[PDB]
Amino acid sequence: QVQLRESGPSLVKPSQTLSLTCTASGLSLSDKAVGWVRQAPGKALEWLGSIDTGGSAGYNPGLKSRVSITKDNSKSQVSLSVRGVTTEDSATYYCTTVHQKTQLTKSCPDGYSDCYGCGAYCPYGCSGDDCYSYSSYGGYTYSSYSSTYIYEFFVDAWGQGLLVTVSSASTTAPKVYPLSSCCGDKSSSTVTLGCLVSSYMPEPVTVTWNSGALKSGVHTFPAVLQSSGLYSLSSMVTVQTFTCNVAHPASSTKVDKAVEPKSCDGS
Amino acid sequence: AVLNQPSSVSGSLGQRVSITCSGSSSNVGNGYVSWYQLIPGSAPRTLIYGDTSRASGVPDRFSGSRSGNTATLTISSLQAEDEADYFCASAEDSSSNAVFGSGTTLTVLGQPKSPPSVTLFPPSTEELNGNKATLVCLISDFYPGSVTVVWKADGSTITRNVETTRASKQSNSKYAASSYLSLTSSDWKSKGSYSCEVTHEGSTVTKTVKPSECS
Repeated sequence: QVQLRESGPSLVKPSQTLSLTCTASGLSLSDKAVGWVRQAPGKALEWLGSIDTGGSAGYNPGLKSRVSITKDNSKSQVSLSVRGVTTEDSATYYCTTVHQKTQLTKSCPDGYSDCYGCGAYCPYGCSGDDCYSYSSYGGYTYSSYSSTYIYEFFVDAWGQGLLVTVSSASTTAPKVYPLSSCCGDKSSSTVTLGCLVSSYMPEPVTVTWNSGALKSGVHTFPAVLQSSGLYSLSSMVTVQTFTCNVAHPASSTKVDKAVEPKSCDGS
Repeated sequence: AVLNQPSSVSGSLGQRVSITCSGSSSNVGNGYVSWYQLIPGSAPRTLIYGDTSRASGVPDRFSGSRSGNTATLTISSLQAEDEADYFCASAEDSSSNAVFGSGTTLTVLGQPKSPPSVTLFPPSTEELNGNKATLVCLISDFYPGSVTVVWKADGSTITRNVETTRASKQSNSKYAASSYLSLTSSDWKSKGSYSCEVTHEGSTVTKTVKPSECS
């Protein structure tokens, strides 16, 4: 089993150094390096580097001058540093476990077949060597295996990822307003409640209901962006108490907002 | 530096599709190629490693193969949840120097039409205390993923201070969106009714709130 979790600031200023931390845990960590992969908004996945059990770090050649990857085994953490960041470095950053291995591979030389897979046509000399070839000029010739290195790579496990925005602009924490249907609304046995997370920047925010205990019937929507430069999103529940938990990491703000259906009482 | 994939590919529900990854002798020609699936708003999932080996928990409908400097991912018996971005990857020269493919967006054709579900929320008493009113239209469960939104008050169409999201992928591989009408407190109370009209594949779904009866 594997557990990978990224931590670090969601907002970094240009020319500063982006620093992230991955807390890794699990028996499936062994035999694997811990790597960092990022994906900018419209771009493909981009490899940053990794550090292996041997304690050595390898990097994407295009980013080696700006990237540094270390590990703290006393904390079971692996760190990522990106110096002199620009808006090009705004991305979602993934902590990963990585398989990397150079493997010696034996194959028959050009034009030769394997003496193990010739069925009933194997020449008698196959008993002395690995491969064989035939030409009507010189008949059967023989040869040993050629040796080549095969470089194996694949990401095994992925973390949830963490969004980092490179910008010189400041933050704005959101206001949380309750969402409840009008009193003059045509009624049903289903109640729709929600939370309006209003006028924040930058992304992201997360929403849970009743500290995660309530999940079925919960639908959280991606944010809209206004002319002011501020984001807004809403989360609704369809069905007790109802508290929406809003977190805005860039401003270090968490908000708990209890939501009630409209009393329609005169109260 | 890049492994060339087609930008987008489409396939029919219940049929097969193939995504290609073409490179050179240094990467794909090396003979160890991996594939990954990325559903938006979800952690990437490894599907294939070493050309043909399927990662744990990946069904046999997914299949990897390679011929020279071009690897292909093949998905059979396509389902709605296979809609995602697919990336190939390979090592080049070094085993700690990875190159990723440019990515391919997969669309699964032939799924049933689904009308949108609409909920219209009025502004809260707390917000109106600040002399501002945000009407919130929440739109969920529509395929294909494209809707046009229209706001009306007392029969007249409103274009001012309307901001609508693009459709985004839900957990059930359907689409969701939202629209916001920003008003002053006096604008909110000055009309008999507001409406959010969501049109999808030529059909319109409407919800309506009445300020004076909202309490």
